[PDB]
Amino acid sequence: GTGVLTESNKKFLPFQQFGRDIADTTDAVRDPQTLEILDITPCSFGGVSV
Amino acid sequence: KYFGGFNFSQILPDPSKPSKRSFIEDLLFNKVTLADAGFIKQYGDCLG
Ligand SMILES: *[C@@H]1O[C@H](CO)[C@@H](O[C@@H]2O[C@H](CO)[C@@H](O[C@@H]3O[C@H](CO)[C@@H](O)[C@H](O)[C@@H]3O)[C@H](O)[C@H]2NC(C)=O)[C@H](O)[C@H]1NC(C)=O
Repeated sequence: GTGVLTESNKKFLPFQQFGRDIADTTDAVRDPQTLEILDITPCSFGGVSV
Repeated sequence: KYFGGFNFSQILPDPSKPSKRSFIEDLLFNKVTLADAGFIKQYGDCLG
């Protein structure tokens, strides 16, 4: 997926791997490497008016 | 602010507030804002 990865302060428990949100969107993930909790946020977008 | 002995102080605007609103209007807005929020239009800065 595409997004802006930034540091996270989620209090993940050791068994927990995948984060989630109100409506089935993974806003956090655990590295399959040296452990580090990381956030996921899509980059900027908007509409255009002329 | 003398009108035949009538008192309109609770509905006329007062310049002692940043929002030029009457007392009853402030009560109404406070009652409705239980779910109305005072957000900043939720810009792209929502990345906390
Ligand atoms: C028109 O009506 C308004 C209110 O409906 C009147 O204003 C009210 O005046 C009373 C007494 O002057 C205030 O009571 C006092 O308030 C102070 C606030 O510090 C308190 O320390 C005193 O112990 C006392 O309770 C009342 O607060 C005030 N209301 C408001 C909203 O300011 C006004 O006097 C009326 N017009 C005329 C010409 O009488």
